[PDB]
Amino acid sequence: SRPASDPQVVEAARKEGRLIIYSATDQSSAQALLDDFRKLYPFIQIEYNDLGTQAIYDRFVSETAAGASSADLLWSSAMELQVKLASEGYALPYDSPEAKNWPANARLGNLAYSTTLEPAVVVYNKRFLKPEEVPTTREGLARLLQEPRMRGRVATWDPERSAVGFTILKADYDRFPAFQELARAFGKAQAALYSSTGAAFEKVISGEHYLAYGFFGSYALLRQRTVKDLGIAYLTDGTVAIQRVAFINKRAAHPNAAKLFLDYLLSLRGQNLMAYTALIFARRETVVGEATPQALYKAVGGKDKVYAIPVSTEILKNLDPAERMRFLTFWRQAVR
Ligand SMILES: O=S([O-])[O-]
Ligand SMILES: [Mn+2]
Repeated sequence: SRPASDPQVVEAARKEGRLIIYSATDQSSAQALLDDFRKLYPFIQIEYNDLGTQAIYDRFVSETAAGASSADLLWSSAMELQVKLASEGYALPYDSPEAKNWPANARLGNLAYSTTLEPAVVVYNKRFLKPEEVPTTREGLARLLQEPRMRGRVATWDPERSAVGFTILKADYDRFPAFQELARAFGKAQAALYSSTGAAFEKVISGEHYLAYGFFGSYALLRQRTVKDLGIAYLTDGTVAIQRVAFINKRAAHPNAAKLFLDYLLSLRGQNLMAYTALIFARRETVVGEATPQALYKAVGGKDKVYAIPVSTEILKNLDPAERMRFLTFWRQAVR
């Protein structure tokens, strides 16, 4: 039940009566959260803007620079872009009463918050690869992708075009040495490179591709409901998890509505609704559903096989020229 937002915030939110969100989260994934927020707080008109991760950063920066009305709350899997904004004066400092036991590495102090722990998984078409054929390690996937029969049948992110594709593949490269071998295997298999989870899943579902690497498990579980032939394989040699980052615009027209929504996302109710109905992999460990930390940990063989990218300024290294250059120079030569 009800998030522990202050009564004064709730009244103030009622005077605002509107809530502008910029979000990367596919609205079809996010809808159950909007619907459930509407029941808590029927008096808040929501404008959900489903936008690419890069478009959110560019939109917010230019709107802000012009004095324009922008969003009240920004929610996105592009973790570098969000931590940059939130560490540079775009964030309203708010100490959420629902985050008192958030680890220090899932919050930028009072400036920004992790709302999810979403694994980068393998999705495959069971009509072309049965489960016993899909390896669960970067080594195994590399050997599979040496098969001629797999040439043209693999998708992954374009880290040059998707800002969250950059987040995932950069974290894969920093933490798993076997990633390099796997990247070159993508070059051998003429891997096709995608700027959205949806584009890659359709191609996999159609059979144009047999296997997609590094897309959100959240989206793949939702799609599985409707597509029997869509398979999910979790990596047992190490799993990158993103934490979808939430902050309030310092210059929100409706800061208290943004506070309620943030508090909702962090609450036992939002996290449970995430795990059970939105099928978004929740941040809280005491959640019930398919999309949970406990179902991820079981799948990969323990919490210690998950590298959770922290909501920290440390990850801005990923935007420093020399760090950006080494990754993308590696990636372009590997993938060919
Ligand atoms: O591959 S399905 O069984 O998650
Ligand atoms: Mn999306």
